[PDB]
Amino acid sequence: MKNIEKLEQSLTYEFKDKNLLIHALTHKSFKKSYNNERLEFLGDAVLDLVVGEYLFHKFAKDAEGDLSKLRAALVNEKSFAKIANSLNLGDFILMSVAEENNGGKEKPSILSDALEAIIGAIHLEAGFEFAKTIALRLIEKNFP
Amino acid sequence: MKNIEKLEQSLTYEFKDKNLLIHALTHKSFKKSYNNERLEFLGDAVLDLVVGEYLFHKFAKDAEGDLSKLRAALVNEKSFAKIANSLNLGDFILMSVAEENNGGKEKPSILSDALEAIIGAIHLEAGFEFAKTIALRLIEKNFPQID
Repeated sequence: MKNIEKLEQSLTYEFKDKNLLIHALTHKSFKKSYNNERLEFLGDAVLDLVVGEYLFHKFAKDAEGDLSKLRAALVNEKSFAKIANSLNLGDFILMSVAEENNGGKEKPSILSDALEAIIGAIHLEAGFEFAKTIALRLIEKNFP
Repeated sequence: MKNIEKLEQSLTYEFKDKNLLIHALTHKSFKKSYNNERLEFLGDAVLDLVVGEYLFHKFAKDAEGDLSKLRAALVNEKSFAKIANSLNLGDFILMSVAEENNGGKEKPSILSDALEAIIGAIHLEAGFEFAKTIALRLIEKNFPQID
């Protein structure tokens, strides 16, 4: 994949298995029996823990507060698509010609899914703590 | 608390800070401004990842399958209430006299929340991989798959 090195610089994480990252960037329309849906499923749960944990510590000395609402605001499709657009994910997602023609590169659900899949892939290769640091930095940079 | 050593052996984990386990075991009815609600919130998320990951690997070769639905089947109130009872958490949970008279020790939501807060406590004290090992062990012991 061309310019993939630039995605890695943006994340500050370089994959040991480049095919894992490619897997994460493969939209379901692209190739039969090979896509990011499962990595997205895992990534979603990783981010739920990254964000829930961050909120538990940051709002610890405050009995008032709905951490669930605070989390939902941070991990929803719109926020994740914004983070993904900051990484120019649209340029790296592999999808069919027809899906590109259908505006697949800016679909927030496609962008959001791919970000989640990248975080799940980092968790698999480097572990939760490493994925957490990468995710928290992306969140910080987009929602100071 | 009394018999706390029995719960630690059922869990196969000994807390460095005993007060954190007590906190996970403290129902919202017991003492003002001190309960296990935040730890339940944290543990629920820990459990979602532990089960999500277990499922990801288990069904890696099945193109067919709604992992989200299968996870819910594993982490719902009824499943956690069952794991909780295999730990006798009902004997350890701290709750007001009135709540205990209202059948609190057997309420599946109370049992479930306490389990989650405990897993959340472990994650906080020992890190995710450790919480994972404890959790996967508890799930396998209560719901062995076939195999």
